[PDB]
Amino acid sequence: KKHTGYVGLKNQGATCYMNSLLQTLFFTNQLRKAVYMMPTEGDDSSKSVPLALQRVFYELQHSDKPVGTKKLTKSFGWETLDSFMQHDVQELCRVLLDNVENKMKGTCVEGTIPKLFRGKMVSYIQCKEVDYRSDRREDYYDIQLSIKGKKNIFESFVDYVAVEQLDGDNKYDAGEHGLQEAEKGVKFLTLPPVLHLQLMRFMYDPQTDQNIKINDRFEFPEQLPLDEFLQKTDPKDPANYILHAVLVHSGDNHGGHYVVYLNPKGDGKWCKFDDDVVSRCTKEEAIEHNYGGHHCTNAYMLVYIRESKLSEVLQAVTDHDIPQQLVERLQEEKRIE
Amino acid sequence: SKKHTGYVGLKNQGATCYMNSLLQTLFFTNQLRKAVYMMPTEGDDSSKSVPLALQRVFYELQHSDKPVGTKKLTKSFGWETLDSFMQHDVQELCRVLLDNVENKMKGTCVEGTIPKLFRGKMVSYIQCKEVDYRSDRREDYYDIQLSIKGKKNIFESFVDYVAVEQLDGDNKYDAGEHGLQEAEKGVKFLTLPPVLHLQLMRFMYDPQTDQNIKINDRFEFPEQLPLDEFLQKTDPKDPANYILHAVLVHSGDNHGGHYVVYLNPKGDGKWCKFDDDVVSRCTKEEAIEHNYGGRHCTNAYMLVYIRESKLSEVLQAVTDHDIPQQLVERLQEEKRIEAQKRKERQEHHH
Ligand SMILES: C[C@H](CC(=O)N1CCC(O)(Cn2cnc(NCCN3CCCC3)cc2=O)CC1)c1ccccc1
Ligand SMILES: C[C@H](CC(=O)N1CCC(O)(Cn2cnc(NCCN3CCCC3)cc2=O)CC1)c1ccccc1
Repeated sequence: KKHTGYVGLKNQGATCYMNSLLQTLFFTNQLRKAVYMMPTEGDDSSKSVPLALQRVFYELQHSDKPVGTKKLTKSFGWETLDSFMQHDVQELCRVLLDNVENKMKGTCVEGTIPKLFRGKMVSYIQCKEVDYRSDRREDYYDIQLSIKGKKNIFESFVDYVAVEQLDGDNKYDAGEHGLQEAEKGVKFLTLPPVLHLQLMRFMYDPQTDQNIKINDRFEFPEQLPLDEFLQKTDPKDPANYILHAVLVHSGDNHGGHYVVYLNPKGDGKWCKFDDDVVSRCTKEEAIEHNYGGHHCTNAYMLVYIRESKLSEVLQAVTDHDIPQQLVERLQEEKRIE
Repeated sequence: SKKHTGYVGLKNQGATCYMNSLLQTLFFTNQLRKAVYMMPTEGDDSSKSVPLALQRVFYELQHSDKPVGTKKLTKSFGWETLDSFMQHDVQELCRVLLDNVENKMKGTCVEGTIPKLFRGKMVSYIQCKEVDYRSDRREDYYDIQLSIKGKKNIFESFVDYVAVEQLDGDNKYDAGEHGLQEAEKGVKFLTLPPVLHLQLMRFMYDPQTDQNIKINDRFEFPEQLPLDEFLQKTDPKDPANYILHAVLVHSGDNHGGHYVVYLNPKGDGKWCKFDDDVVSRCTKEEAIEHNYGGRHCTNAYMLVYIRESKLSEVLQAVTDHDIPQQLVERLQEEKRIEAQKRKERQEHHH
């Protein structure tokens, strides 16, 4: 890792978006710190996702060589192309974040995943004719944005919190209060320190009974203000977000080219992670070059960090953060391996 | 206010002398503070546990906007009167505190933090000149006591620290079955730790007045302290270059004098004066030269240096994530119980 200071993951033909996601998660320093601190001494090295994740993260930080993922893929049972083909990227993220979240429960680092990744939203129904609502709170770890017909992220959030009028034919059934003229919608209460946006390029096609990739132009900013999509905003902490990672795909199928762009320290110093090969690149290469347009190349997932949280999220990782139990277990594995 | 400097003070609660100064010093040893928050004080008594009590002080220092109290802390290690403080040099309290938490860290993810941060290695020797005999005693140290009497600066104290003493004449060395021998006695530094705690020995027994008195002679200490020359063997990759982190100061002639501490917590030459509740930004000159000394009785008695190669690890940033929710909930719980004791104690009395 001589040129950038960052090491690659081995090209695995069978794993598609995984390398891109693992880098993105590794560079979420506070998650990596939590993960290192997880107590995993009495686990099976084949089968535990936490332990496999510790290994990958450890090796990504310390190895001079491209890091392998086979024990990781083994641990969560996605050991073939087909597993990746049948899951959106956020579902893999959930497989990973969920395993480590619930292993952190009752530990010194409990509550770290939700503190980093969990925002809150309400799905509401509001009858305009009589005062009956149906406010429904709900946690989220990621947001799936519509890009079809949308110029940019801003327009996707507008659409995301757009008002559907429930009138005439499709009035809201209030059950005991009958049919009601209402408006349906979603409001954000909070946005987390680390904001995972998936761009919904893969859409079902009635004409061919299949998912197809939309390669249309869709713009995302380096700096993303989000106060206007919140219910109540905070004066001391505006929802101003900083672009941290761009997960990119070239082509129209799972055999295409998966890379990830990252500015790991949050300083606009961008790197391209193309499996084992990691190289410095321009902001333009990481950002505008991946807006897409009409086999070719665009973003399908973005990671933003809340600007007020950058120093927490991207806290430097120190030897303190890796317990010797962990250093030694991983040494002992390599001892046999 | 914490609003001026970003740092909060410790309450002035009776005469605990040098404690507040030492507490702030240890708090801004970030790596230590992180380890402390990590100690499994799950079912510790709050009145008895020094580890828990320290976690409370460090936590309140990191989050309180008001001055932080130390009464449960003083109670936990049993120093509740002026005499407890008068019968201990500053390093003795530090040892009590570091040893408690060092022991509480045993079998935890943060075991060996205390020695990693504070433990250096030395050898004291006696070599016979005329005969082939040598006693060597390897020892760990967590602090160093420097002689200032007739020393201009730290460099001179260190020279004197490793100076060879000729055992000849009347005070010959007893070499066992070699009889008395001309010997020479000395101390060698093998290693210098990442955090270097230097006490300046201004408090010395005075025969004529049969008491310890404070010596207020001028004694100079650098911002940047090179120590390679005092190592038995140097390291080409990691020279013993030190950075002044803190200057613990005293004003007056006895334990009822004034204790403050100067600290540039980030190790960036940006200094604040910590005077109990009142923390204020100050000049580098107020911190360093103005505490050289030389009735002027305001001067440094203890210095904290951090090795330059370790600075960013010792002073690594502390965030909310470095405090387990379990600890935060536990310290909230103690606050409620103490709030209730305020009411309970007042009902008995009124
Ligand atoms: C052909 C590849 C397949 C792929 O690796 N991935 C599938 C799509 C991907 O998950 C991003 N994304 C995530 N959730 C979406 N939700 C709506 C549609 N899905 C629901 C069921 C399956 C499709 C839609 C979407 O687009 C990224 C990984 C691709 C498609 C589109 C963009 C890039 C690459
Ligand atoms: C009057 C105060 C008392 C005080 O709070 N302290 C006593 C001395 C202090 O502990 C620093 N220091 C530490 N180990 C020393 N060792 C030799 C003398 N001691 C041996 C047993 C007791 C005296 C000598 C010394 O000087 C700092 C706190 C004072 C005296 C001198 C400088 C500053 C303040």
